[PDB]
Order: sequence, then C-alpha cells, then structure tokens
Amino acid sequence: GVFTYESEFTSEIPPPRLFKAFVLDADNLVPKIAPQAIKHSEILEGDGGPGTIKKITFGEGSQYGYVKHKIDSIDKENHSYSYTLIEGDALGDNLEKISYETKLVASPSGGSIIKSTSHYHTKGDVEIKEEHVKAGKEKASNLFKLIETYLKGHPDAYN
Repeated sequence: GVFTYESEFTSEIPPPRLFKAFVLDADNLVPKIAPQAIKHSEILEGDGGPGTIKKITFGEGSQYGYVKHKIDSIDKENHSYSYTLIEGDALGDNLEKISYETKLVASPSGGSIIKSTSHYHTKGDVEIKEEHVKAGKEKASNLFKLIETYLKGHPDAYN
C-alpha cells in the first residue's frame, strides 16, 4: 500500500517534550496546531493507548466532515509512534488506509526533527498525484511548524 509520504520539520525543543505532545497528549496538541481547520479528537474506539480511534472533527466550513486515526503503537523507550488513518475526508474514496509511523530525531545543530513516514494503501485504481503529496507535506509540516513554536513558545507546552 504505497504512495509514501516521508515528512520532516525542526522545532526548538528536545525529543522528550515533543513526544508527549505528538503521541500521548496529541488530541490536546492537535487543535492547538491544526487550528486552521481542526476542532476535536475521539475515543470512538479505545482505552486511550493503541486501539483508540481518534476521530477528529473539522470546522463549520463543511470542507471535510471528519478524519479517523487509530493508534497502533505507543513506545517512548523505542522512541517511535505508529498510528493508522482509516476513515473520513483523507480517505475520500481515493484511499483504502494510511499507515503512519513517527520519530522525533535530534538535529545535529539545533532542537528535534519532528518526522513521520507514511504508506498509502490507495483505493481501486486511484493513484495519488505528487502535487497532492507536496501540498500534503506543506499542510503536515505546517502543523509540525505550529507546534515547533507552540512547544517552544508556550514551553510549559506539554510540561
């Protein structure tokens, strides 16, 4: 199930703080750093860890409805975080599912690289255009920028 989106962006914060924000409190982080379009996030499935199907309401503009995430692994000590995206506008009858896995890496001169790689199981004979991949990385790294400065600039941020 590939098209593949690798996406990377730096903040001025260490990996431990960023991983609380990107993995464990991520439903509280997400509308603080996707506020251009996103509202809330659901235990629709879950007991809060892997299995929790975090389903994410978009704003009153009707452009998306919802998007549905599923945490698939949460491991601070291995320092990566795996989640599926399974339903809503971002599957759009374009897409059958998307695996994500994130790592929050150490930049050689600065803070941490907020990094995700993700694999697009595409629907029927839909193939995803690179011009959507590109804008996709520009949305997705903009939320990784928003939290750059949020995790830094309200740095009690997931304190």
